[PDB]
Amino acid sequence: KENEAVAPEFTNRNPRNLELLG
Amino acid sequence: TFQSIYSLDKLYPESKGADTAWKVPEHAKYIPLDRLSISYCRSVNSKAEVRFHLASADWIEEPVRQKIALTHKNKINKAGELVLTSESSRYQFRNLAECLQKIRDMIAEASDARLQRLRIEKMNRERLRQKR
Amino acid sequence: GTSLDLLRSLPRVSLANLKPSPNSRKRERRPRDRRRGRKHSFRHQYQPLSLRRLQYLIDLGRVDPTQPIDLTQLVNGRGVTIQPLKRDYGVQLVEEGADTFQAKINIEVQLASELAIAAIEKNGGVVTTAFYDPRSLEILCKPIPFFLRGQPIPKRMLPPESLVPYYTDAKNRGYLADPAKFPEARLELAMKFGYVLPDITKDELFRMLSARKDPRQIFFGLAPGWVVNMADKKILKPTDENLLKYYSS
Amino acid sequence: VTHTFHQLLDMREPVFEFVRLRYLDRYRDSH
Amino acid sequence: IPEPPKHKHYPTPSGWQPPRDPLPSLPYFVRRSRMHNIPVYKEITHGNRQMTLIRKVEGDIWALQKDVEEFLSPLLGKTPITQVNEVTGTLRIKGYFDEQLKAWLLEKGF
Repeated sequence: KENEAVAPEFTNRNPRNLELLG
Repeated sequence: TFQSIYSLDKLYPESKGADTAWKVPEHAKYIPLDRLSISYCRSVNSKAEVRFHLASADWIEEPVRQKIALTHKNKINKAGELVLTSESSRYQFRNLAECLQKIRDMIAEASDARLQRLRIEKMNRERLRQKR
Repeated sequence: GTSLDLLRSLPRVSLANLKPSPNSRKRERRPRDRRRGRKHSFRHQYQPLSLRRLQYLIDLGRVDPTQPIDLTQLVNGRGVTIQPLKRDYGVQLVEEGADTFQAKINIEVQLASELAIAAIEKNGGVVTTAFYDPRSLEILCKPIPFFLRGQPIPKRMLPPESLVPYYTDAKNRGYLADPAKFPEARLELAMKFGYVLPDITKDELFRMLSARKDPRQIFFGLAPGWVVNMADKKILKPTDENLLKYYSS
Repeated sequence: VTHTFHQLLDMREPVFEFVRLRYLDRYRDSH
Repeated sequence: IPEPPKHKHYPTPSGWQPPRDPLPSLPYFVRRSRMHNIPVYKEITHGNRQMTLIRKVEGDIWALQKDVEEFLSPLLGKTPITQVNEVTGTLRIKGYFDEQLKAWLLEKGF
């Protein structure tokens, strides 16, 4: 299935992504 | 064969047997090598990796397996194998020997707040979740 | 080589044609004219041998693998330079080549490294240490001259009390070491690396590899006190009972 | 999220994590 | 000196490999040393000038110089500075580049 392709690394841009994650 | 007062048989009367120096001891003791898998990467120093499946490995007793996993969970690969690498010397066997020593130390040494906070923040979220 | 085509065309050379190479001779100043007118012993000097060199020697076939390694053979092969005037007292081993020297063979060295011993034993080689008197070792390197002198083979000497502990040590694998500890010692060395110990007895040539001379005996082939009929290419053994007593003494 | 990726998006779940003697005497300290 | 013994697998565990067979048909042939080693020696003169010398040069020396100049020009970044002693059949190059040249010579099959 072509959809199965996934990028190696994410591109999260949320300023609080790390802050909320800790 | 020439012999004298200094011959091995005379020098050590107890060890007068021909193969006293050539015998092999009967086994005794000890990590099972067959279970372990060793891969050598040439970075020159030959990097050595020792990896084995901690949980499945039956030679380690179950209580030790859990304790090793908890202390060294960070060293367990996604496949579940415990990977340890030092490469602290230019000799591969010394690098392997250092790996071997750590396993013995790990075997001997081996022989929640996070959940509560998640509840607190979840409780805060539910109360924070009020715009109806 | 077009230069040869030049030679054939050129005329025959003569004695006078000889000429010194450019810059071969510098000029000199002479006074004829105005130009020049007007105005530790106690410590043994162990000589090391690289295993990489040992692999180089073995790989090049400089030393026969079948024959056990012998210091005299190394001298015959020009492996190392030993000068009696330097008062060299010992020969040692080197850990170099530990990862690029995969071979097994029997060898004897005055001094051996603990790390190197296991590696060669891991391959299956046999390593031991024997003590040669510096004067005796010089004779060992050059056996022919003393035959010319007519001297007979003397009994090999023993180490001074300072060096007795090293040779007597089982881990050092010296000829003065207790053989009873060797089976246990070899396992310990195998355990240290962890490699599966290959029993020497299994080897078909086990007796040849494990063969060792008596402490009094300088030579594997030749017992101490022997004589050699160098002219007749034969070996002469004393038949006097008193001589046997002398050797016992 | 696993259901969304598989049932209708029909693709693998994406997973990521932020990632924070003579010759040898010259090589070794002893020389 | 005994000739090297035939080995089942090359290169030898030490790393020595005899000259490649068949030999290259280039105008210039490089013979091995008496010890069956590549005739390349690292040399330093005047205490500041590193040099490497090739001794057993046979055939057209000029052809070898052109190839050596071509091979070393990219790696060095410019045409190498060299001195040619045609009488002795030797080539002098400033700097230490034995490893690259030794590998390159193996590619030629010498």
